Amino acid sequence: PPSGYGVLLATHDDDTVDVFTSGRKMRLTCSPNIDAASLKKGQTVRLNEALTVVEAGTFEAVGEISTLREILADGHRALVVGHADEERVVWLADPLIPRKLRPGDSLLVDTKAGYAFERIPKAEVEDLVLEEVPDVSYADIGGLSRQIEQIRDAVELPFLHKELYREYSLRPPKGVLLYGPPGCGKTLIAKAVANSLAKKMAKSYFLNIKGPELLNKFVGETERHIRLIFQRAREKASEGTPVIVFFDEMDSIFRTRGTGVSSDVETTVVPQLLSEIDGVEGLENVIVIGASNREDMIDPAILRPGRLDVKIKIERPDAEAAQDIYSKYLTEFLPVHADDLAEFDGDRSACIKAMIEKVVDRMYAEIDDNRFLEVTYANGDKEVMYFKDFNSGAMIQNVVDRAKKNAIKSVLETGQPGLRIQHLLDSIVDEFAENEDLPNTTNPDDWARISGKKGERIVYIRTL
Amino acid sequence: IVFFDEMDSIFTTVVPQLLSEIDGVEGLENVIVIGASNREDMIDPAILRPGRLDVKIKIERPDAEAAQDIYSKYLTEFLPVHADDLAEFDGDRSACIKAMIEKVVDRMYA
Amino acid sequence: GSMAQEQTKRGGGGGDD
Ligand SMILES: Nc1ncnc2c1ncn2[C@@H]1O[C@H](COP(=O)(O)OP(=O)(O)OP(=O)(O)O)[C@@H](O)[C@H]1O
Ligand SMILES: [Mg+2]
Repeated sequence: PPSGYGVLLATHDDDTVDVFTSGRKMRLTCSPNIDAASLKKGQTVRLNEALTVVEAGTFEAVGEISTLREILADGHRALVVGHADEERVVWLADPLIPRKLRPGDSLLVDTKAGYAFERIPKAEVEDLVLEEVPDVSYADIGGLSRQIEQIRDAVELPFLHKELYREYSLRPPKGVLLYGPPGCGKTLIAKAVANSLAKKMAKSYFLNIKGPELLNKFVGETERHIRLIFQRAREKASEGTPVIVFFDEMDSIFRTRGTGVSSDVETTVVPQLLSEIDGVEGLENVIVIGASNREDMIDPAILRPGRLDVKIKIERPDAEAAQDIYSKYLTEFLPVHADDLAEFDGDRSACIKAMIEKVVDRMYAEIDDNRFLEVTYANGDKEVMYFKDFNSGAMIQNVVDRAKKNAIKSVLETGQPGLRIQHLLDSIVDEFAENEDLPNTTNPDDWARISGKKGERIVYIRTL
Repeated sequence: IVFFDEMDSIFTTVVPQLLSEIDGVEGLENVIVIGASNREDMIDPAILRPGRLDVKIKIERPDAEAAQDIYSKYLTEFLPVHADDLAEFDGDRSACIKAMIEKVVDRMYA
Repeated sequence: GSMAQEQTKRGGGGGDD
């Protein structure tokens, strides 16, 4: 009745097998009950006192774990490194030969037997490269309908009907570059398109990496971090599912490879990324999306057509876009003043729409009550730049938050559960009482661009 | 409570990273970020923008009475008292301590 | 504003059989 266990090594044409047991390799014969053809390398085999294989089960689930270094060209062996940097050339079991194993993978091995059984997932490597689930939708973004259409055309359509593209032999876009004034909603568009692609498939994966997080004190770490990020992206996309990689605040890292900063390591970081996008090895289902409020500071090598070929310019919202944003951030469920509710006879939607219209009319006006800045150009002409030329979406959010805070103060002072239009009207002028980083030093680059649009160089900036 | 001390020494720089971390921790409303700085002028107004660090509290010193209150907190009634000084207050330890605190505070702010 | 290169210092370690 008692029976031992052993590790199968290989099969022979003589209907004989090799079994590792008790630290020794032996030549055995399979029992007539079992079929020698069904045997697989590394499979546990049940032995007996007569040293005959009678049954083969699954693979061993316990033992040491080693880091994979390389796969030998023969395709049946792998070089791995032990815990104490001891290097072993171990056999690969049948399950090892998802995606093919890469260097750095952890394998369950037993040194005495010398076989690699199972690839053991590691939580640390998964945590190193974050993959969150975006929740922002196209509804949350207003006033950028044409930009949403463009990003749908450059991302959604190639994967909706990719068979049509293959029939037309069209290559799906490989890079999208969002640029514009700060606070205009660069990250929201990327999050929305990622969420839409995630819902569209019926599976995708999204990688978000920030700018400063790719900076290290030593030399040679940012490049290997980028290499690991792109290796993860390739691993995820090898199954055929599209993968989106988003670089946030590309202005800070990998600037112009020329003069740029007088003391920076940038000259050795941008080419690596270039080699990760265009090179002898070409990624297949990876889309790189970059967002930077300073498009002129980005490396022209990155901006070359073929890498980040799609270029979208976000612009500051106008009056209609401001109304759209206010409608997005003001819902029917929001409490309103009882007087307005009585005036609208319970038509809450009409009340909030009218309040939004009044607010956006107040914000966009040439009256000297909404003066923001005084600009003197090279010709010497003084022009009053009002809020109309600096109505960013984040500014609208701050206005709404301040108005809601004023409403909280009013309801805690009086007790009536409502929101007054005068609250938002006062918040409009109280928004610029505190700095919103819109004003800057003598000659900012944004104001230089605005002057280039105007045609006369801006020389004097005065707070009003 | 995450407290930052002597933040006037600092503030293209580390400010965007701090702002990003503050925005990330904004979801955790239980965590309270408290910053201290003796020079409000040198502090970059970007952190003072509406939103994250909206509440600002100004503190000062010692209104003399607080120094007395501080002396009462430090020089409690359990400290030894000289018999000669007790002779001036018929052995009332609390009254003697209060009078001594008043005297020392008055002399210090003289 | 400068980069560094690391030199390792091996720590003592010994096992039996
Ligand atoms: N349609 C819209 N257009 C612009 N901004 C919007 C819109 N809807 C919401 N916002 C607000 O704009 C803010 C900024 O959005 P987003 O993160 O996409 O840009 P950003 O990266 O913060 O801009 P910056 O590059 O200046 O940091 C968000 O907090 C959001 O509340
Ligand atoms: Mg952003």
